[PDB]
Amino acid sequence: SMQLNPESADLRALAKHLYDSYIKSFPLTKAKARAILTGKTTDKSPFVIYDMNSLMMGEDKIKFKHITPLQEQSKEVAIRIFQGCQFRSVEAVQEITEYAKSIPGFVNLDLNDQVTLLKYGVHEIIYTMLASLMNKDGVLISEGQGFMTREFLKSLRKPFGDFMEPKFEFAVKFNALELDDSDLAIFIAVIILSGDRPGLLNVKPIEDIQDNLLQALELQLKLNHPESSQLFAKLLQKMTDLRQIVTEHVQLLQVIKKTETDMSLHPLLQEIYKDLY
Ligand SMILES: Cc1cccc(Nc2cc(Cl)nc(SCC(=O)O)n2)c1C
Ligand SMILES: Cc1cccc(Nc2cc(Cl)nc(SCC(=O)O)n2)c1C
Repeated sequence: SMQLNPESADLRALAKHLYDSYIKSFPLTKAKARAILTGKTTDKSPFVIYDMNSLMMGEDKIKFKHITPLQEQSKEVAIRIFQGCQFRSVEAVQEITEYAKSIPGFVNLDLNDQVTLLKYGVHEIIYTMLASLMNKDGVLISEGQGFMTREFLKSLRKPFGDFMEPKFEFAVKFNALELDDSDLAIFIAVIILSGDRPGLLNVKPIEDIQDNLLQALELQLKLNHPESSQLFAKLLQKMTDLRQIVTEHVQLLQVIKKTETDMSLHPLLQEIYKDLY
């Protein structure tokens, strides 16, 4: 029963606002990532980390632009990589917080509700957007300057061997839906504005902003994806798949925390993981 009415013109306005915010908040878009991954970019090729030699040439070659002290550099490779991944996760939180602030209504929520949403949301968003940086062979790192191979990550000693494999498995299947940035901007807004995160004070306001975002998503997918009538339903099942991947990630992080008692976990990520339980 799709129609051009004042309601649909607004859902199109909401969609455009989210996209523009998204472009402002995330320097590496899916559009840019795909261009690099396929070679079609006019940018210089990323440096490829496929083994321990290229890892060390790459750590010399790639502009990571956040000093590792002479304490972490002393660390073995698997922990060095994990700590890099940790630093990038914290950045992604920063980027995602900025984006969620652009979501109409978000800032007018109670500041503690704004904090809860992000704390239980960010990791679902990180795995969503991580898929944009992944193909079957590997993942773009350091903002598209680098490419680390799936098999090189699998070669790391236990339990560092497994931490990315599930996100690759989620990505290959998510990426087959062929979402673009304009789709992802609404999909991400929907996730962040989840009413059923524990310890929110004001639930109905968040649900009201969401059901709106969801209508905008459904209209967007119908306009943007004539090839599927199933795509909205499939994306709702992805939202459920993502909570599981986050559950299984925490399991892994405990096995790390309680057998690698040496190594540092970023206190902000410790803050987030506290109550995923
Ligand atoms: C702070 C710093 C500087 C230079 C190299 C590294 N180690 C690495 C190595 C690799 Cl292959 N990947 C990373 S983080 C990857 C990412 O940016 O997603 N970090 C680190 C942890
Ligand atoms: C965008 C990007 C690229 C490469 C790595 C990461 N961070 C990840 C990805 C995965 Cl599969 N696992 C981790 S372990 C660190 C953590 O979130 O505790 N951190 C991120 C967020």
